[PDB]
Amino acid sequence: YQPPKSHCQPIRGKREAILEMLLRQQICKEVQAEQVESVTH
Amino acid sequence: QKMKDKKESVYFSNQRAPLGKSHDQTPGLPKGLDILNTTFGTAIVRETS
Amino acid sequence: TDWNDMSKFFQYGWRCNTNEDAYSNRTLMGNWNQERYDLKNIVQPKPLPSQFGHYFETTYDTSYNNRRPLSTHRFKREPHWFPGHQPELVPPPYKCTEKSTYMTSYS
Amino acid sequence: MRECISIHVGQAGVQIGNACWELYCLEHGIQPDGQMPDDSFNTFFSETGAGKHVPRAVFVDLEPTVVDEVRTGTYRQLFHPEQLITGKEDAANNYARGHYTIGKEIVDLVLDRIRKLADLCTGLQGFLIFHSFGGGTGSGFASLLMERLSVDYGKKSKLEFAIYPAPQVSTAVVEPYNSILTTHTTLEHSDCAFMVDNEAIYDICRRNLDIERPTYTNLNRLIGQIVSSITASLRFDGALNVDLTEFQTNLVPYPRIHFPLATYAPVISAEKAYHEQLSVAEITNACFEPANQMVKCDPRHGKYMACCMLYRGDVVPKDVNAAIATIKTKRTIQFVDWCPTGFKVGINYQPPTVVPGGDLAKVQRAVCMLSNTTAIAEAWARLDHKLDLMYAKRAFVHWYVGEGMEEGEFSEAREDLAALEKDYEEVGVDS
Amino acid sequence: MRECISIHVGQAGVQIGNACWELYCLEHGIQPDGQMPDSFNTFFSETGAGKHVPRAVFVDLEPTVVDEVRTGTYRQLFHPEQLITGKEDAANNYARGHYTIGKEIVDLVLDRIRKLADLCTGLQGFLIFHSFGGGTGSGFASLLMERLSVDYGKKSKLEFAIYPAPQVSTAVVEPYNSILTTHTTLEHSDCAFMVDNEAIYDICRRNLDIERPTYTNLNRLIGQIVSSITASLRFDGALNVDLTEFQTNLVPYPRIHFPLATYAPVISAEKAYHEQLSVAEITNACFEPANQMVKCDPRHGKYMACCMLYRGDVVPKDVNAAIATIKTKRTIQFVDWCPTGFKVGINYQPPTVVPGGDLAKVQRAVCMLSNTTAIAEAWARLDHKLDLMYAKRAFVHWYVGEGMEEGEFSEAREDLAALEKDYEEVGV
Amino acid sequence: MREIVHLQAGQCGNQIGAKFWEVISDEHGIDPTGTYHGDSDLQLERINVYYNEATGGKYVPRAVLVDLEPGTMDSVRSGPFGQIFRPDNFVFGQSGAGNNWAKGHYTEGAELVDSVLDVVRKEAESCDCLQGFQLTHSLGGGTGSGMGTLLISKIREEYPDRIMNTFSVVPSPKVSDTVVEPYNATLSVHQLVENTDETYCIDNEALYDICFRTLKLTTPTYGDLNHLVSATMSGVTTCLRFPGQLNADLRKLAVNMVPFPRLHFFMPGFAPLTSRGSQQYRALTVPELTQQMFDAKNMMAACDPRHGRYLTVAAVFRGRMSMKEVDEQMLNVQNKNSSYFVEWIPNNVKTAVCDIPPRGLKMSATFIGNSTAIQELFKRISEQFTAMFRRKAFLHWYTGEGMDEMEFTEAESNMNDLVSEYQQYQ
Amino acid sequence: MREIVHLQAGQCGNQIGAKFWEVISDEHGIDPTGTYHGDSDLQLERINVYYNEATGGKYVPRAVLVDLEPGTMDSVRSGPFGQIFRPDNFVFGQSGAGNNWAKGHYTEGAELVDSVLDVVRKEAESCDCLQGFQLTHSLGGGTGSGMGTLLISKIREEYPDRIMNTFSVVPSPKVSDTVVEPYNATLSVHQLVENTDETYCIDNEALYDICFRTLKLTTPTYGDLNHLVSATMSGVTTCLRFPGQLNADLRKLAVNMVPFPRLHFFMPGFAPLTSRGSQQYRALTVPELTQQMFDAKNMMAACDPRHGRYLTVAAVFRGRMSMKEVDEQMLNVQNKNSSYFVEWIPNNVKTAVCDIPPRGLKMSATFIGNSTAIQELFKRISEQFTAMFRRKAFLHWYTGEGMDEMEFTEAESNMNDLVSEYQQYQ
Ligand SMILES: Nc1nc2c(ncn2[C@@H]2O[C@H](COP(=O)(O)OP(=O)(O)OP(=O)(O)O)[C@@H](O)[C@H]2O)c(=O)[nH]1
Ligand SMILES: Nc1nc2c(ncn2[C@@H]2O[C@H](COP(=O)(O)OP(=O)(O)OP(=O)(O)O)[C@@H](O)[C@H]2O)c(=O)[nH]1
Ligand SMILES: Nc1nc2c(ncn2[C@@H]2O[C@H](COP(=O)(O)OP(=O)(O)O)[C@@H](O)[C@H]2O)c(=O)[nH]1
Ligand SMILES: Nc1nc2c(ncn2[C@@H]2O[C@H](COP(=O)(O)OP(=O)(O)O)[C@@H](O)[C@H]2O)c(=O)[nH]1
Ligand SMILES: [Mg+2]
Ligand SMILES: [Mg+2]
Repeated sequence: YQPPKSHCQPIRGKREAILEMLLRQQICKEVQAEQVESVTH
Repeated sequence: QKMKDKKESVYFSNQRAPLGKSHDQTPGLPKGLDILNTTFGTAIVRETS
Repeated sequence: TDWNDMSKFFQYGWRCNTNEDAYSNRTLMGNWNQERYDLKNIVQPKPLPSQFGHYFETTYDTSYNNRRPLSTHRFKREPHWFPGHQPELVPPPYKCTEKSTYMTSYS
Repeated sequence: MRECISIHVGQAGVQIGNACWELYCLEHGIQPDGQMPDDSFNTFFSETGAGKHVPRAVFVDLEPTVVDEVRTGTYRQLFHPEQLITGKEDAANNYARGHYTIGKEIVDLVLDRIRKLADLCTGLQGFLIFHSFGGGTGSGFASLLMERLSVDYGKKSKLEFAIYPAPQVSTAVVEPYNSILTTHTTLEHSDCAFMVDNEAIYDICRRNLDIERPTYTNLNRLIGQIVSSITASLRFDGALNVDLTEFQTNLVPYPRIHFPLATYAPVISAEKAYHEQLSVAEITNACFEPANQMVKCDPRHGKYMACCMLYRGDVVPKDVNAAIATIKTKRTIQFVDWCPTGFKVGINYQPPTVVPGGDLAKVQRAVCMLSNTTAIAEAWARLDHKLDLMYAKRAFVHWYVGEGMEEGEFSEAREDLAALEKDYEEVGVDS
Repeated sequence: MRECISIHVGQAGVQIGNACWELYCLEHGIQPDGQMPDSFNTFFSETGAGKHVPRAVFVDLEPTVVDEVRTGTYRQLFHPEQLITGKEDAANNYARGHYTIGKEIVDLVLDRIRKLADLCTGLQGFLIFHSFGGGTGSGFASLLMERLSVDYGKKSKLEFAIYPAPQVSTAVVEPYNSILTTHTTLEHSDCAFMVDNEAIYDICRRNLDIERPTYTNLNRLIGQIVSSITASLRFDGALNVDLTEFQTNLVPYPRIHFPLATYAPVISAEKAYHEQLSVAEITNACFEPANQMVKCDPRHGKYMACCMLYRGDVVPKDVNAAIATIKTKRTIQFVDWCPTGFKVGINYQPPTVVPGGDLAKVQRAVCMLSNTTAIAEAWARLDHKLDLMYAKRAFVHWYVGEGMEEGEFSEAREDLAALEKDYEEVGV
Repeated sequence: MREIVHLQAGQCGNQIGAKFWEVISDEHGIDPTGTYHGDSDLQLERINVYYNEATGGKYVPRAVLVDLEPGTMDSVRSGPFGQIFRPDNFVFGQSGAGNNWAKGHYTEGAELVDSVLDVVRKEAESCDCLQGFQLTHSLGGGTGSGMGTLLISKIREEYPDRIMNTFSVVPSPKVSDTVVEPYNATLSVHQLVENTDETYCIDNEALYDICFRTLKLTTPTYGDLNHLVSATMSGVTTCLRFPGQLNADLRKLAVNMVPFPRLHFFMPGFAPLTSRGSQQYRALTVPELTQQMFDAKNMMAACDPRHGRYLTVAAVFRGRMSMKEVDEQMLNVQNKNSSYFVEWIPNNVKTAVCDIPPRGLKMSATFIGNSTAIQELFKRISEQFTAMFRRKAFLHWYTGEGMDEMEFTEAESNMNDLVSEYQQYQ
Repeated sequence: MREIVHLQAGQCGNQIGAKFWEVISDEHGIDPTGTYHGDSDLQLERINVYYNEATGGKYVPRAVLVDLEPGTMDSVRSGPFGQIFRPDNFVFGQSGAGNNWAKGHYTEGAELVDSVLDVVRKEAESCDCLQGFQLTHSLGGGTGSGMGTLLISKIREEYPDRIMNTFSVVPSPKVSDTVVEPYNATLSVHQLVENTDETYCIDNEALYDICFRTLKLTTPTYGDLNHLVSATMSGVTTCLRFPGQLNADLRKLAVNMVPFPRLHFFMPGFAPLTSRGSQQYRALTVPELTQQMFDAKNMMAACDPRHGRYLTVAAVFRGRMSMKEVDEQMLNVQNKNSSYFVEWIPNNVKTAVCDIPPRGLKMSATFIGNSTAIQELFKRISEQFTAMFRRKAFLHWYTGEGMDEMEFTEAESNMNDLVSEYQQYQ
């Protein structure tokens, strides 16, 4: 029972990950954003 | 290299025996005849109805 | 086909003792014709013949097949009604709703 | 609205079907994807609400690797996938394999497809069968398919387009067995059998065209040409139309004698046609030249009994009749005494369509000969003499018996075809 | 949520729980410190700032096995009061851990269970891991279950108990404790999955390529099985199966709640990736007697109910087809009053591979819970083991000298005989 | 124009009706948010049948989302069409019924009925002229079989003069999910007979055989079958929303379909089902639709009408078709198999033609059929009930929730009386 | 859909199989790591026959690798292409059959035949449609000649309708490697003539002759002979795994090829073999492949066809070519040689033109011949047996194992019956 060795290899490109984050900022910031006179005058 | 190999052997029996074609008929047929659009044989002029 | 109640689980469909449907595509086992008709498979691009391909060409290829690069385009999504419906083929890009018999006849 | 349904069985069926359907898609304005960028296409094509045309043909072959390239090629979007019927393993040059185990497995599928193709047509006139005599499934599966169609439909006409075994050259060893076993069950079921071979078309391609070492496509294109010229009187207007029913009943005198030959007249390249005069009197005696016929036999020893002219292009009748009146004058071409003047003539107003990459030249006149001839009896004599050589030593019999067959059916087939020899030599004697 | 409080008692319990909580930390994103670099609420509870502590309790009467785990890799993960350690062990004596050394530490464990349960909102069950051949996991576990069924009533509890192996064994007084705690656990357990150690030794030597294994190589298998049971309480699936679904479709009678556990794909990395591991060819590996985890054979008895738990990319069509072709086998026998006899569950999460383990990463997994009358032959062995050795009254003086009267041996033996005659009237 | 209130019970019901609302909004031209993005005026003509009007010109379905398991309310909103449902119409408990009709009907399915009834009474009073109700549920669970039947009983007490519809998912004969399926199935069919007007029997195995032999799909999912069920449910309310030459609502179908008040178990079907490779090659004509609509391997129940006789038959058509060849085809399918129809009736086929087809197809049709072969569905449930009840197996779960042994016997007696009632016409 | 399960027994057959899966994998574009890297999609369209696709896109083969001594099975999991096999198909034995038919049949083959039959059945029942088996082995040594013969006998029992292909290694006439070869040869060919369908004989003397006077090499290795054997053995299943204009599978090459069930001993050939120094002076044409195929020095059987007469001839042509050359060459090879064919078969030869050539060649061919002259090969072994057995030379290691003296005489009688029933057709 040793501290586990997370052999984290990327399954995706760096450019696509940057693009995903870049889309996610704007999409999250907008999805959090969707959610004088009387009648006889 | 295979098309080069075929081109070095054009002065060969490839002249008068290709795989699928017959023989290059351009030296036997005059100039640019447009073989697809050519109706060989005589035709009748259809005068005298 | 339906010889008895247990007639299936041996023919096709209900079957778990063959090597079919474990091969991937471009392998031609079992259902492969209906998979190339799928809309996912149509938009997959076709590579050009790139070296040593003059070995692997047949008489059907040099006699009837037309060798030309094919452009790949997406289809505009349309409603599906039954499973396997592919209305995004056929000519009209947008299928307008039909009109009533009164609207066509009385005008 | 006279329509035809084609049945292509086997490798020889599917390849010939590819050639002839390419020719049909090019004769009309049909692209290989099925779109047409006139109503003459009804005989071979249907219509669909998407502006799409589907051929009226079925392809059947238990060996899958002949229809698989059809499915993978550029003609994929033209054919109906449910009209392309494949199996899982071949018949392997055995009548019994294609007639008794997987012969009966797929019959209820092919007959369903034929029935569905028949409900979508109003005036159906006949069935065209494409199969090989010496194959495994063209001899097995087609020979029981036509016997089932003869009981399912009846008053239609069954015409088969058979690749008869060549005299000297041949592919398989057990070809006489399959041939003699498929000609036993077709004699009392099929109506007529226009048959060709492969050696004679080889000689024609070597001589009349300049092409040495041809492939199967260079023969299948000629086969598609003659098959189109037979049906050319259906979809195109002419002076004398010949229907599908009529060349079922003026070539065959007796139902045991329904084996004519085949011949295409202006088989020629661009070079030799470019010098040649192509008059009607010059191409109609090319049909009677023994060099130009798709069955190797010498008709001078034989006796002609019936003939069928099929003309297309710019052809006026009296060139034809002043040409046949010349035919009757020479002593070499000699008919049979019980038949008087026995020609059937048909004129069409459409010249043949050349295929790009093809070898024939676009010409103005064409003649398709279908002639019953007594000289075809020599081919059957050689074939059953070959079986009598093979059957004496019990060669390859064990491959047949252990496959649902019976030793007595070899005898019943050979005693059937020994009567064809004494049939053909009694219709040639002086009456 | 869909939470579950785990109770580990004994050396076997804590050594199983080490591997179990390693797999629980690694299945989610939980580090050994307890930090994430919300489906973890089943096993972990968030604190205010950033830490996820487990919902378990680790009980033992000796400190040479709990002080192992608070001086190791996961010493910061566990709450340092959830690790309850005693001063003196029961020393392979049911009487000691049930009446003498256990009557006065059980109040502390009850308080810790209550303090874990006030943080609880949607409590679903209790997972109890121990062994039948000891003094702590046999006596103190029995006392804990007796008190828990009174303090909580209808709340379900599950049992993962190491049954004594038929041929090999560790202790000598094993049959006495393993019959006494079986008699006690009979009325206070809703389900009890028996596991042997000889059968998992055979599985490790035969299915995996790893031979001369350790207790770790079995505890990883047990942790994988217990992860597949509670997989539907955390992850989405086509067919969710909860713990109320568990005993409703498994036990037909309240006295018959002893199912057999099986894990189908058990293959090392050298042989795993040359196979076409579809659900079809691995769902009939559950019925192989070599893969069974109790050293018995289900072909000696009648199948009564089977629960199939699935992981990964399982399509319901293919499991349905394979199951309906399982019934067309004449080797497997089902009881007559269960015409269908199957319960299925499909989870979308693939099984989580542990680095340094023996298993290989796969896309599909099956956990099988088959209730069979073949477990009656497991009672015959230790029944004969007791009455062959109780007649000379061997090893009795520690039991009768430590808070235990003499009638309990006869009462437990009578209860086991009634169980053996209970499993024989079902098969007819 | 006739309003319809929709009801969903259980996980199977909740995943069937989500796809049903998807296809309903899909043929009415409604985006998942709720706005109208259509092309014609007919799509917005009778949208009050299934929708309300909210602020901003958006539409909300008239549906109630009921299940005991709280986990499946997440799977509806997070689906492809989850935004359109109103969050106040989601009702849910703590724990599932656990495949137990007993606690789905008495213990934990009888204190949440008050909230569901409040929602329905709240919502069915917001419409002009309510036609009736629909229910999608399963017979082999605990929520849709227990709570659903109690819901049907309470609504039938509250609203006796309306119609009640049910698209039941009956236990399949050979493939199965639960070991306790006959216990819930018998005791739900016993409650269905006196409380419903129209019942549809859906078998999962029949849907799989459809997806195998007709659509030629090699690996269908559960949405792959929910799509077929949803296509069928939309085709029986077509004349309620689109105009036509011969309209027919649900009450008129019920009047001309079931002859005696207990024989209301039908077998549904859908006509234009083709493979992917043969839908560019097959022309949708009425002789093509009616040939495979009366084919015995089309209907979504595991009952073969060649074993039985057709009491009455319904066929609701959509599209621009002739009114002579539909009746010609109905007499064509009624006269030649003279032994498959009851003789003491004049006319069995019911023909209704709606003008507007589904957007993209040419023509479509829906099948509804009363057959005496529906009794075979109940023989396999009764046999598995009596094979298990005689050994008192799996019984303490039902007994311990507050039920007696005589309810099982009396429910079995009602099942056998239902079976013997259908045998008079065979 | 016509797949083959491949069997390897003995060290010789195991090395031959290793070279076989070298050649098939570099023909179908399989990496040593198991993936695909080929240059066309026509190679992968018929990967059925030899490869199983596991999870992850790895194409493991249908190889059954069995041997009685592990000293060669570590070398068989070879460098380049030994890791593509699945590890569960390796079936080992402890004590190798040290040149003993009896040890390979009775006391060391029998306990391993039951552990190899289960994996053979597991692979065979997991096929869509099995076509047959190939068993590469030898008749000289112990484990091949005994254990593979026992495997053939057991397989022919449960699959009587399949194809039993064997690629045998008959002992050479000139220089042999062991001495007790005649005993194993005759007791293996006893059960080879009755349980198989097609048998190919491969001598090492003829292979050395080929590697000397055709390829012009001085000191060839065993891998060269194995590559020639694998090249001809890959050439008979081409038309069933690559499209062409005239196709022929293994049953095709049996129906046309054996006239009687017990005359099925073939003798193969390989046409386009040329040296390095003569590489650029020889045009690749049909009249050259046809000339080389019928050359007596081009063949891998010790017997030359000048002594006998061909019963039937097979010739699987490969590459893009024309039919007329094949036809006229086959006609002229019979007309110009009229004294070397049987008169009671009209067409002895059989042609089949595939379209895909081997790797790097443009046009190729594969000869399969059934000559009468193969009776001399068995005559030599019968002569050696009659010279050896009469002094009871090495019967000590056979009779002390579980065999009698009577078993040898039946094998000798079957040899004499095979030889005597070949001279009638001369
Ligand atoms: N003229 C011509 N003959 C062909 C063609 N294709 C095949 N053949 C003939 O077919 C014979 C071989 O038998 P087939 O009919 O092809 O075999 P089969 O019955 O289809 O059974 P399979 O082996 O599965 O193909 C050869 O002798 C050829 O003469 C073709 O395209 N044109
Ligand atoms: N499978 C498995 N079994 C274990 C493990 N640890 C202990 N056991 C079993 O536990 C049995 C005896 O229990 P103990 O290890 O003595 O623990 P206990 O129940 O607390 O008993 P005491 O230590 O005397 O208090 C032995 O027969 C072992 O087979 C383990 O890590 N894995
Ligand atoms: N057609 C269809 N059937 C389903 C679906 N989901 C579940 N089922 C069926 O529903 C049955 C079980 O329903 P269940 O989960 O018990 O409903 P519950 O009462 O809410 O628990 C199973 O036999 C499944 O076959 C679905 O999406 N479509
Ligand atoms: N062509 C060839 N022959 C071999 C090879 N290995 C062994 N042999 C031959 O096989 C004979 C020995 O028999 P063998 O099959 O190896 O014995 P067994 O495997 O124990 O049955 C020798 O005469 C060798 O000539 C090889 O790689 N290639
Ligand atoms: Mg074929
Ligand atoms: Mg301890």
